[PDB]
Amino acid sequence: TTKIEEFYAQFGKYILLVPGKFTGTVAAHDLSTGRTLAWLAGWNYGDTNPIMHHMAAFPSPDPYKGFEFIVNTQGGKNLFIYGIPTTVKEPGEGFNIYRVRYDGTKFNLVSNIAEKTGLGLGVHVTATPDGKGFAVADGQKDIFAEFDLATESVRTAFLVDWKPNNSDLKRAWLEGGTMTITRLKPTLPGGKYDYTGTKGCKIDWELVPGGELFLEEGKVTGTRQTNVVALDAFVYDPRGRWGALSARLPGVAIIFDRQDWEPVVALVGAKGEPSSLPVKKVASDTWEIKMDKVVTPAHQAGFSPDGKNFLFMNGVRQNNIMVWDTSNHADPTKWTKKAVVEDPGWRGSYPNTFHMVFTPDGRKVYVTLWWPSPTPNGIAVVDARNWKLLKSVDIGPDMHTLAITYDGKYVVGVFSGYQKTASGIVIMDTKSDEVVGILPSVGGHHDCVIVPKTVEDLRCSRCTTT
Amino acid sequence: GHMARTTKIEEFYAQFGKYILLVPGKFTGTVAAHDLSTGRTLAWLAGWNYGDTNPIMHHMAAFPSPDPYKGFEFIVNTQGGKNLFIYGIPTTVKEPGEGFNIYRVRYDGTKFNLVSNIAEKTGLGLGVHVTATPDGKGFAVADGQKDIFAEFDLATESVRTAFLVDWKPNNSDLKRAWLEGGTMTITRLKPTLPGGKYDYTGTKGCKIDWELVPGGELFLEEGKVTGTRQTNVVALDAFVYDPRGRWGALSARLPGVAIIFDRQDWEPVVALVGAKGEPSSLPVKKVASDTWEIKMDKVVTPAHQAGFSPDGKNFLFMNGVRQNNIMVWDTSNHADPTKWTKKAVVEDPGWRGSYPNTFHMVFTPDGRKVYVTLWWPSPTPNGIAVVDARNWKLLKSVDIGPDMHTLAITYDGKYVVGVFSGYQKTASGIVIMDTKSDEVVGILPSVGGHHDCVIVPKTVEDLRCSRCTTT
Ligand SMILES: N#C[Se-]
Ligand SMILES: [Cu+2]
Ligand SMILES: [Cu+2]
Ligand SMILES: [Cu+2]
Ligand SMILES: [Cu+2]
Ligand SMILES: [Cu+2]
Ligand SMILES: [Cu+2]
Ligand SMILES: [Cu+2]
Ligand code: NA
Ligand SMILES: [Se]
Repeated sequence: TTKIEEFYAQFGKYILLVPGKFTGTVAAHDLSTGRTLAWLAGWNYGDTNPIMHHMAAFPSPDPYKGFEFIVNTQGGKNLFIYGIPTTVKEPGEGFNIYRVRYDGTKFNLVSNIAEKTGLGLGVHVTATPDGKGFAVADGQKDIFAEFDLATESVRTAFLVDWKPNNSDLKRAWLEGGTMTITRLKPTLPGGKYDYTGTKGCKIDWELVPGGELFLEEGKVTGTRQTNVVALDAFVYDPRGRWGALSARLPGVAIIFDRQDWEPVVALVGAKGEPSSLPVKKVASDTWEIKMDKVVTPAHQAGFSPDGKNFLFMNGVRQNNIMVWDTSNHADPTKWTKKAVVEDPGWRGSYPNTFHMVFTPDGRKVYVTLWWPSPTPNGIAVVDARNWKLLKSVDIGPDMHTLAITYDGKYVVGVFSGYQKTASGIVIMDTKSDEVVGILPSVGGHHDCVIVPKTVEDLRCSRCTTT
Repeated sequence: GHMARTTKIEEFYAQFGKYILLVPGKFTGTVAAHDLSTGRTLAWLAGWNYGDTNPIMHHMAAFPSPDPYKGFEFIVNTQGGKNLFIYGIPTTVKEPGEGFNIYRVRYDGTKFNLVSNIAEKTGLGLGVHVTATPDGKGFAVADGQKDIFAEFDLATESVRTAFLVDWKPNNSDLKRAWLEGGTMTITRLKPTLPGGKYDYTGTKGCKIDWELVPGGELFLEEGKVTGTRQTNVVALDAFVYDPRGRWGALSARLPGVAIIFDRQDWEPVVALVGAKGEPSSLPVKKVASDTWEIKMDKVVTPAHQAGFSPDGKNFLFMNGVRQNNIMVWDTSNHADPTKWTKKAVVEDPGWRGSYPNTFHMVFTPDGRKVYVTLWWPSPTPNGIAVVDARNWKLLKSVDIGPDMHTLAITYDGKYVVGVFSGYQKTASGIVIMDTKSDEVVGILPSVGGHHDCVIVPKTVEDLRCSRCTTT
């Protein structure tokens, strides 16, 4: 009695790319036909702990004929944080960064940029606005780098360290401290860094949502637990020049000048705190930020497509969407707080607002509402002119990332079952803000992207927000 | 006017009723259950998370559950060793994991739980077809590198019987080792290790270093498959069950024979010979208390997929490559399989080349139609043949996509659900066909290399058209 053709025909020709987290795979699906075009399983290549984590794809003149993307993995004890009763004793080290190319037929594993450069980074991957480079951060090592895609080389890498005012773990961020940013230099032959695999870790796994409390309460193992800032992502100003490096635990977004590779200002997420803190150069490769206190952690961070707003989602101790007027492209030290999105139903850690996507016209922003089991996770729909919550919709357990078709007609999200229960791809019509359907997905995905065609598409892909 | 309005998927899924589709992923290393009523994947498990470093998740069968949404159980097995190297994935792994695990998995209404590894306990590492017994209380696994099969008790996870099958070729030259006939020996095995354990863990016992891939039976003849006992292979595939009980048929790809076993005294009783123009059957000769022989003057063609119809009165065996057809026997004589005779053969002019191979199947519960996949190597689209299972006449053939494997059917008979698998590298999907109109109603995405799929049954009557009666 009913065929699926009319459901798929509504979407136009877009390709959804997903990593699978504990499944270990990456896959591209054709939204016009329902077919999985291609997939790749990391363990087939001898990666024994292929926790396929974050990714971003580059503009392709015709994604159907071919496209390329970066996907990274985590490793070590990250295998142990989702309650899977595995007896594995010595997990694969992980922290790979894979370049993958779809050739119209299959995926090709082109290179391991982590092996090539020495930097093993496991958290967010983002494409630069020109589609010619990409960044990866890691929140266990607190390093990030920007890479040149053509030469697979490091343009810059930085370490970020916390020196707490109070050495007591419970009080290590609340009572403030000094954040030190160091521009790194390779230490090994051939210009290679020494951070492959688990090397450089301050803590033995990435913090989960609300994890900051777990860290403070001594539930996370590691050799440098009070020196962690939990770098998350380096998201890009669509107008060029600037990138914002999110630091979860101090709740700061450090803005970098990508032309001379120095930090220029620190935005402070918490409501009631100043717009920003100055960055002080104290040696030729070293800068500091002094914080008397840290009111709350923050996590999701991103620019609107026009680059004139920057968002940072405060979580745990405060719970809201902080908005800065970044319309002055010349000078980020003048970026200032302009609005905060709040709701009576949003307090403390959950929901955690931890991924977003804007409409291409910048009218609305869709934001994930994450909770631990068993509260239903969903999508919040925010008016992004007036900065007000419009609507919330329940989807399924453990909601992760949101992408948008480049015509702005459909949001496409993924939920991931905490790596063990229900999972799926969800598609929401941006006119009605109603779910039109869910497709099956064998994935624990913490990411998803729609393969972009132009640099303009990146403005609402994995470049400007995570 | 092509984009006049939004469409919701609800009506599409509502038509299927409450059925749960399970799939293994071959090179993806996963198993997953999908709720056809909502589109949601209820749960999945990735073998590598548990320390299985070569989880080639190959075949599975599920047991009847009074409410699959609240819980069910299934068996899925794996291959291992150099099987990782045979689908053109350019991995540089040097020493792949041993594999050949047989995992018992239970869905608890929320997640899958790995309950046990039957292969570790019994010492039988077997990596080809898994089939549920008709009572839903046991299962069989066969392996086509080691040429062994066993039936297991589910409750005790113990081995009820295991047999080796070996080939002694009349002509010792690989190229003619089957064509010119030979003797097949069937041996009832006895465990050799303490704890009543067999000595066939991992790759141990393999005659060839990797499986004969779909369509690839004759690669061994051509010198393309390495191994220590190359010309002694029969490539056992499946033990499929008579739904009337007592009998099971053991398929042996390279001799193109199905050996009928009596499950009540564990002895083979007759060998059905697949090839068109050859006799319906050959006798089995007992030559020692634990040993039987079948003698063949020639082997005309290999064969692969096999099954009984739901009523048990027809048995099908698919000849492939040197002939592509569906061979059908009249099995209506439940008392004596030595009287089972060929009664029809489905052929088609479009099937005269090397490919397509008539491949996996599923019958309608009422027995009136059987659906049979049509396999080809890249790049020809694979499809589904709709066969009239009363007159034994091809009715229709529909193109689906690359590397089509198994078919399942909702148990009210209304939809066939199949999987295609991209040769572990290109397009993959779940395909759903309406059995009233025999049209494809849609494809859903699938991250899978699946060579199997089942819909979780509620009763032993449902097993008559699940992974029990046919592959
Ligand atoms: N039997 C198989 Se693919
Ligand atoms: Cu993040
Ligand atoms: Cu996420
Ligand atoms: Cu994540
Ligand atoms: Cu139109
Ligand atoms: Cu088979
Ligand atoms: Cu198959
Ligand atoms: Cu197979
Ligand atoms: Na190491
Ligand atoms: Se995430």
